[PDB]
This record gives sequence, C-alpha cells and structure tokens, in this order.
Amino acid sequence: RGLSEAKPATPEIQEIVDKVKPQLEEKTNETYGKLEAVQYKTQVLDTYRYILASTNYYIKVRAGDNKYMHLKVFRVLTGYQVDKNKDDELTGFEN
Repeated sequence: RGLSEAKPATPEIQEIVDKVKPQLEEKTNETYGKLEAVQYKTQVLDTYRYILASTNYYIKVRAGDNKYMHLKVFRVLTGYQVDKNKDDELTGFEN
C-alpha cells in the first residue's frame, strides 16, 4: 500500500474535491467557498489494469489564506486533516 509521488493537481482532481466538498462540510459543520486542490497522491488498493477505479486519493486542498486541508477520498470522503501548512507532505492516515 505504498503512496504515489507528489504530483501537481489537474482539473479532474479539482472536480473530485468539488464533489466531495458537501461531505467535508457535513462532517465539519463549516462551509468552504473554494478548495483549490494544490497537489495529490494516489494509492492503489486492488487491481484495475488501465485506469478506472479502486484507488485512494490524498489531495492537499487550499481552503484560504494560509488555510490548507488534506482530504482522503475513496467518491466517498474517508478522511481529512484540518489546519495543515503549504509545505506539509501528503501522508497516509487511518480513516
């Protein structure tokens, strides 16, 4: 269950964070206007050869000025860490 290398984020990662934002807000009881999705890492759990599914995303989202969060999305939000800084490496954590 090794983690991928830190890759720059893409529009699909941005849409992933946009679609899991309601779950994040329901879990934190706080509304977020924009999550910029700075970077992301991937974690393969089972086998899907080319690419379709069976993966965990660890996305560093920028919520605001000096306000970053780390999201763990399976697309169901399985985890999150609040109050992270820009240079914090994305690491795996229990859900």
